[PDB]
Amino acid sequence: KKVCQTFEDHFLSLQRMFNNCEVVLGNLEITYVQRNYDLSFLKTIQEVAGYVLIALNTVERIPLENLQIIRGNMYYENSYALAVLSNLKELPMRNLQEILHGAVRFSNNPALCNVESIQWRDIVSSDFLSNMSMDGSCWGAGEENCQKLTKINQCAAGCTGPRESDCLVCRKFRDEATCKDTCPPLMLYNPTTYQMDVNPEGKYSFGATCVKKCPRNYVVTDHGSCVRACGADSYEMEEDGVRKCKKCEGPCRKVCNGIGIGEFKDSLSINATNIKHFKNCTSISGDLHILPVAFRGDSFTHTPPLDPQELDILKTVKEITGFLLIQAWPENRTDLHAFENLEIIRGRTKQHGQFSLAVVSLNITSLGLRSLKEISDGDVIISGNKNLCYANTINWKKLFGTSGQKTKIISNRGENSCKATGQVCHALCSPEGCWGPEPRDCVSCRNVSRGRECVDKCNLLEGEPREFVENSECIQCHPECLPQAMNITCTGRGPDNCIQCAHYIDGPHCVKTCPAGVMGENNTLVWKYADAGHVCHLC
Amino acid sequence: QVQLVQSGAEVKKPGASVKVSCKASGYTFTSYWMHWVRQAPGQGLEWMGNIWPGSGGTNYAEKFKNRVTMTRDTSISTAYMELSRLRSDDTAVYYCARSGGPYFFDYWGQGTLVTVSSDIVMTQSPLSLPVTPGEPASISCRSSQNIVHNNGITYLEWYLQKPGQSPQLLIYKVSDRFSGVPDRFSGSGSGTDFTLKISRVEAEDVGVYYCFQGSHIPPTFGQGTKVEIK
Ligand SMILES: *[C@@H]1O[C@H](CO)[C@@H](O[C@@H]2O[C@H](CO)[C@@H](O)[C@H](O)[C@H]2NC(C)=O)[C@H](O)[C@H]1NC(C)=O
Ligand SMILES: *[C@@H]1O[C@H](CO)[C@@H](O[C@@H]2O[C@H](CO)[C@@H](O)[C@H](O)[C@H]2NC(C)=O)[C@H](O)[C@H]1NC(C)=O
Ligand SMILES: *[C@@H]1O[C@H](CO)[C@@H](O)[C@H](O)[C@H]1NC(C)=O
Ligand SMILES: *[C@@H]1O[C@H](CO)[C@@H](O)[C@H](O)[C@H]1NC(C)=O
Repeated sequence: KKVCQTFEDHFLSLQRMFNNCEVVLGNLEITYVQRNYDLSFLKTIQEVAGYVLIALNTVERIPLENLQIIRGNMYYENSYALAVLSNLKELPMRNLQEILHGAVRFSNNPALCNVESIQWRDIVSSDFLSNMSMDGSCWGAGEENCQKLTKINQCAAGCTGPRESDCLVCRKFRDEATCKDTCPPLMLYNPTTYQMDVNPEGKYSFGATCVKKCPRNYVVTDHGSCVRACGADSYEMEEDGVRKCKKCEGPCRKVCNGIGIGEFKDSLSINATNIKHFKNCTSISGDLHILPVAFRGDSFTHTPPLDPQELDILKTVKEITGFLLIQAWPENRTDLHAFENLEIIRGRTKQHGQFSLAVVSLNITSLGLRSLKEISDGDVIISGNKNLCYANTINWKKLFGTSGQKTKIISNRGENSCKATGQVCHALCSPEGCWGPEPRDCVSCRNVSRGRECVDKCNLLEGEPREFVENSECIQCHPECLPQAMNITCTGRGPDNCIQCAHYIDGPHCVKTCPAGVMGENNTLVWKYADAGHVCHLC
Repeated sequence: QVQLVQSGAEVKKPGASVKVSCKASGYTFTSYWMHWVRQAPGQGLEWMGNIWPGSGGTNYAEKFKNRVTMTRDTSISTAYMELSRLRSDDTAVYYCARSGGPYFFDYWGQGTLVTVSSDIVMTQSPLSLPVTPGEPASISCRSSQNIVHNNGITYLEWYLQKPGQSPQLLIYKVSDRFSGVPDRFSGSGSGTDFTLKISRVEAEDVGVYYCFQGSHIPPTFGQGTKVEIK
């Protein structure tokens, strides 16, 4: 079945996006059509995965006879699957025998005849709370077009035999011919591996049907369905032959243009008009300039002064293909907290064709560039910061990628005074360096690291989350693994890398509960119980 | 303190080129626009283009776009204005102003008189209005279009060019008065009509008042009312 996602211009676009459609994955909306211009533009539609909004239609007849069912995945306003209103004389939705979710709204239709007598009881399903059908079973057009009553368990409209393999429209999904409650799972449990495994017979979900792979440009989501595009919290990534909607690692890639190229080609800095154009933005394409004109304001460019609280918009930036110039910062902030998440400064286009990181003449105590790890092309100049203390500690040669890069840290707070005022980084910090006064602002640390912050040592013997050390880092092991005082509660990651499990253990993997009711091999559910030794045994 | 110094005392010939400097001191010269404004005799102040010393990105007026070149000297903190193909009407007084944040041309250069010889129209309803010391005066100004900028801030300004000195900002906004000027001046108006109301005319108040707009691409001044004592 083919699928789809001035008044003259409206009809053309509508007919274009609906002439070949047979199953609509979205909402069928026929609105604003002029007199005597509809001519079999949409007659083959048999399924709408959403709501059917036929509003303000001057045409005498909107053909929708084949329409078998409206899914109701969306609504017009609320619980509104069929929205026929303010139109239209003949609307023969004869095949319409089911509206899973939503109700039909009848309003402002004086010309609509032969539809007030329709049996909406057989179509609308359990959504009568908002059924204002107020504007003999026959949709119209004399005979032939009748309501074909059938209602007044996976077949929605009707049945053509007492078999699930033969029905008009499946209530939930249709693998290839039989009506299934859900699509074959993509993960299959195998008692031999005591865990989940990719299921070959498992098929992705394509709207109201199950497909081994989704054709055209569709992206499989986490729950097995392949929607048209990945969500806001997900990104498109193609591992195997089909791309999948992998979850974004926090704020994922949103490449915007920086200062010098694009809409900010003639802009000088990130002033108030610039701010908000960098919201939830990562991997700036261009340079990032923060000049005094931003906070002072500019009259010639007609830009109000940038209030310092809007500088947190740049907290999303994790890469800058150009350079970072901070010639002005709010004086009430002791560090560049807007660039704490910045990780790479490619420097492709550097200040004066030289500096890619330039913190100049600021009133900040620390740099606050904890996540900064790579400065590829340009060098670094941190000067004029009369209150900058933890600046020379960082081994800049580690971040640099090109051997020719240098660093011009000069005229900041003296190191002698820096250590005299008690402003020396934490002892939990490898000589590699420190970005600030706390272990969070540490390039590297003496023994371990719990994320950005690094403690004295992992919870190998005592601790609340009971970390286990690996590659000089604290990893909180599976919660299932109970704390162990004699040795280390957990050898490694996963529920199969600890000596003692607080909850039951399925084979080698400690689990909250033994696997019960999960789909297993040969399309058979598997259930497991627990013995006195907390081991999960197959039933 | 901020102090902008121009070369001054320039005399040229028609068809020649003149270049004047602006030694800007007391502040970071690269953090502020360096506007250039001309005051031809018989006419009010006329904007002729600016420059951003931090990057050298200059803007221009349509009457000087193909005729004037402005370049900055970052190391010595001095902006320049080169006017070529001088005509008979090019004789004027050239000021190197300095754009602020809520206002325009906070500080002005003393002025360079280049005497050479062989757009939202802002018009002030009065012209050379005489008053008596003590009696309140009122200078109205009419704009050709609505100068309320899209951002919601109208860049209406009143400049008092006292005899022998450069223009000085009095009302930095439609009504917001500048720092260092008395409460006597009180700008007023909205939309298209703007009037400046002096509550008490004093001896020092004599001078030419120019209603200025900066909300359009070319900033334009008004003809100027020569307020004088009766
Ligand atoms: C403030 O940012 C805006 C852009 O957001 C800059 O305004 C641009 O200015 C150039 C000329 O300098 C014009 O060609 C663009 O059309 C303007 N863009 C917009 C959106 O108005 C402005 O320069 C910035 N101000 C400072 C002081 O950097
Ligand atoms: C510039 O930074 C300094 C410190 O680097 C600020 O001085 C601090 O002001 C805070 C205000 O809460 C005091 O608690 C500190 O004791 C001060 N520290 C020092 C070392 O003097 C100074 O105020 C900043 N300048 C501003 C905000 O204009
Ligand atoms: C940016 O993305 C975040 C993600 O949480 C969202 O909440 C926010 O509204 C977005 N901002 C804009 C301006 O689109
Ligand atoms: C590990 O921690 C101990 C105790 O705090 C400390 O003395 C030692 O220096 C650390 N190891 C390294 C390699 O720095």
